Amino acid sequence: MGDREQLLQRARLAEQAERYDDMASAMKAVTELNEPLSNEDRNLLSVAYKNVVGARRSSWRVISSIEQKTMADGNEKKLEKVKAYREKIEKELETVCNDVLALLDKFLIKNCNDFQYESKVFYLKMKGDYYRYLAEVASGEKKNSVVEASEAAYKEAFEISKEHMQPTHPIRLGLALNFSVFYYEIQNAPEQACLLAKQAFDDAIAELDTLNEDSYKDSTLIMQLLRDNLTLWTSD
Amino acid sequence: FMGDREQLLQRARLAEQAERYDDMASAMKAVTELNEPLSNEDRNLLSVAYKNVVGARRSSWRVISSIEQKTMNEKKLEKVKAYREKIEKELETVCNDVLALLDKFLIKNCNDFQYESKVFYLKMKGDYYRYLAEVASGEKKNSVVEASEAAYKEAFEISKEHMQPTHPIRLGLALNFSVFYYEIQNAPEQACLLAKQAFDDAIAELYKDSTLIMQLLRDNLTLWT
Amino acid sequence: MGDREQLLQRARLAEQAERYDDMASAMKAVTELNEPLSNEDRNLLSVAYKNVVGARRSSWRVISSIEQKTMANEKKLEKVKAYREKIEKELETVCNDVLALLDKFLIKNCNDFQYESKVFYLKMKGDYYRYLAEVASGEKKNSVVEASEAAYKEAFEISKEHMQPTHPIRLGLALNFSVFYYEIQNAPEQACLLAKQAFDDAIAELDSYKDSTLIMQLLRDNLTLWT
Amino acid sequence: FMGDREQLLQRARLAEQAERYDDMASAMKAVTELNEPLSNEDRNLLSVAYKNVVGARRSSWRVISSIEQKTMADGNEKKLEKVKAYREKIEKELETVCNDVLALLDKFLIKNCNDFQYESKVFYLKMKGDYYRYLAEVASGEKKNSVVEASEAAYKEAFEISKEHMQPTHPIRLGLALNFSVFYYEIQNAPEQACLLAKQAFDDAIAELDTLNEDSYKDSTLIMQLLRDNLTLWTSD
Amino acid sequence: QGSFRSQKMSPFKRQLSLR
Amino acid sequence: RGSFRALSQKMSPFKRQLSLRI
Repeated sequence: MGDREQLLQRARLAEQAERYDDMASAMKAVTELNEPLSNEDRNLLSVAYKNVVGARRSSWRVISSIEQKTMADGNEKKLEKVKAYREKIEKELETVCNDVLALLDKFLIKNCNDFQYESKVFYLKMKGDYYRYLAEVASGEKKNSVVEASEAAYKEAFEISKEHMQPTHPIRLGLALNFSVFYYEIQNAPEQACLLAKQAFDDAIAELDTLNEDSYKDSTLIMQLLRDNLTLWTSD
Repeated sequence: FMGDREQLLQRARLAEQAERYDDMASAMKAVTELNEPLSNEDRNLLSVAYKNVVGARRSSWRVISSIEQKTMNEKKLEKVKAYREKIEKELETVCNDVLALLDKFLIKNCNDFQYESKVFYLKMKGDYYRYLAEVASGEKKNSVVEASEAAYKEAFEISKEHMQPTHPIRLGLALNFSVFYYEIQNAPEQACLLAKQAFDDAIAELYKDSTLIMQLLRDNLTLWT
Repeated sequence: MGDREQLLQRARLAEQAERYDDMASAMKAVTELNEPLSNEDRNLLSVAYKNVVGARRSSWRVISSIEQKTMANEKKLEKVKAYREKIEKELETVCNDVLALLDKFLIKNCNDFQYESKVFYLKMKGDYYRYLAEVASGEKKNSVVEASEAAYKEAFEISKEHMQPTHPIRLGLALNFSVFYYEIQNAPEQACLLAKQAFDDAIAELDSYKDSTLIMQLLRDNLTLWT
Repeated sequence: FMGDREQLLQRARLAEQAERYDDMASAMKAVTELNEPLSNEDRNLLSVAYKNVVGARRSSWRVISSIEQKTMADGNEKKLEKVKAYREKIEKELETVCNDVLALLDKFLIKNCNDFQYESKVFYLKMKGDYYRYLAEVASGEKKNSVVEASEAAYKEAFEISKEHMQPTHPIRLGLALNFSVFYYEIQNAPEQACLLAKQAFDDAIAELDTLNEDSYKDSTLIMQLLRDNLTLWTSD
Repeated sequence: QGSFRSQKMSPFKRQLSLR
Repeated sequence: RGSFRALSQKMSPFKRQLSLRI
């Protein structure tokens, strides 16, 4: 019927067709109607941009790896062409990230009240994520800026999640995971990263026995990822 | 390596490695439009790029058209239909770009002695008309079905004259030509007889890249019976 | 130099060489970078596509004119028709490329305060739907006619709220919009009333002079011609 | 019923009216490859089509080459690379147009002339001189010397046949003397040879001009005025 | 430049739309 | 190996394609 439901139908059709730029364009339009998102709406927004930015991040890593190998060989003429393509992909990646960040700051985080803890944590975790993707491709003072913005967002998300969410909550577990990944991959702080991931895993597993079947599947999937990272990270 | 050709070729190889097939295809389109022959490597770049671009639209089109089959809200159905047609229009533009390339440059510039190029490009023409036929209706459908079969038919005649039955290009053409009969023409017997003769003629003459295609012929035939 | 600078440099060279298909292809690629066009870049994109579509428009008029007088050999007429269709499909591809650019990037990325860009791009959208309407027939014609008029109508409303009647873009829009009514809609009274009101609104408020007066003279020539 | 050859001629005449000269040239190329001779009208359609196609490339090449020279003098190395790439793109199109025409001349048009087909022969040998001359305009060094020698040899044979078998007023003979003198002046930088040829052709024609009818006179004098203008420009410059 | 070089009534055609 | 990253896109690579692959 209505216009918002029309945009949401577009977003789920696009998801089913694996047309994530269409999906992200639709969820962006939903957000800019300045009405809050339900739990399912937030997930459609997250799935859409995760896929759009993830395609760009994958492409960027491949071409940047080719760029480093071209520079080592000193093929200056080929390096200039690889660099131009890497920068093309990079600008797409940064625009996707800034689109998301604008939605979070102008709408989603902005319109949360202080008692919508799940919304706040969800949006602040996502702000941490998209600043972290910006950090992955930045260097120098540009990198330090988005790194500080990522950590600040993650930190506030985690304090709210600790104070208002059970250790088993998938969103709080997903935030601990991504925050520990931030420390390990972005900050090169393995001890901080392991300390965080291990605290999150131990806090969740003690209360896991109290979940219904469906809630247990969600939490354990994320806890297994925490456990895998901890094993990989301590082995170096 | 500063000219347009090497610039574009380098862009398409990078786009390949990055799985950015729209970039890849746009680069290969530009290469083709320089009006110079494609080597076998260049020809494979052009084919890989467009196969992937069209394959994403085809796969999206099947999903939505199937959701459109579930039709029991007028306003909800119309938006599914409108989305399916949006994808359809993307797919048509891709196919028509390919076919324009084949007709304006690739098939045209083939010399009489480049039978491999001719068979490969005419097969490609049958394929992309076949992709148009998968979504076309009415009189438009009849026109692209006829164009597909005529391209396939010509490539097959050249390949029957100048390639061994074991040649992968000719086996790949027989396979796709038989898919055209089965899927587009609803002609299962005619499809099975063509797949059968091709596998038969090849197994008579039995570089193991030919065996992989022969297995696909046999798979299709086992399925189609 | 990145892709953007390579493409922009190619299109300026193509312009100087009068190779407008190269020019358009480069400007299309620039637009697809999903970054705003400056005023110079906007004019490059417009010049390129105006020239490309204009060659097809001019060729189409010639062959259609031959097709008209051809009614007089069924086989000779058939080849004339097929050639005009060939040209027609080239023209439609060019118009649809432009329209896709305007809808996917140029109009979309306009910020609410960039009224100049908005008017210019929606006017452009009205223009290329009007070029499709020049050759379309039947139901397809109805669709592009209404799409043309809706684009023009929106650009004119924004131009009325945010531009002086002496602004060249607003006057250029009024001129093309009046041509839409006269040539596409066969509505000369509505066409003359629009051209007349815009010349009048401008002359009521008349270096910048030479720019607006040039277009006002075109409004008056059409009105002199249409009445 | 309209046969296949006439359908190609119809395509090229429609392409001409629509100013779609790539389409025209493609149709005339196909007519030639039927391996049947071209009439007077057919030759003119062939010549008009390729003159416009190669002429568009030549004009673009001169503009971008001039921008390339200016970019190089300013030492803007990064811009010069981009200009050079475009000039070379246009150059290759130009050369392919020229090579296509020359292939048609060598494989079909000149090859199938009999020895008494003097007008056909002169027309085709002149056009081979013209298209080798266009290749010479964009070449340097040994590559240039090769096409320059091919151009001169083609023009020379054309002119010997024209002198032996065509009246000095004949527009094809006049057109050949004109383009041959332009070859000497712009390609060989031989002003004196150029003026000698152009002036001999003008004088030989003007003495017999009074014997033409009104149509034939207009065709000849148009070309004779061009000889005259070049003679003036060349003697002054 | 110096070599041998009716629809050239084109420059007299009046365009209705913006140039 | 590692941030939070599955639909019936799991049952995709099982699909049967009738035509030629590359």
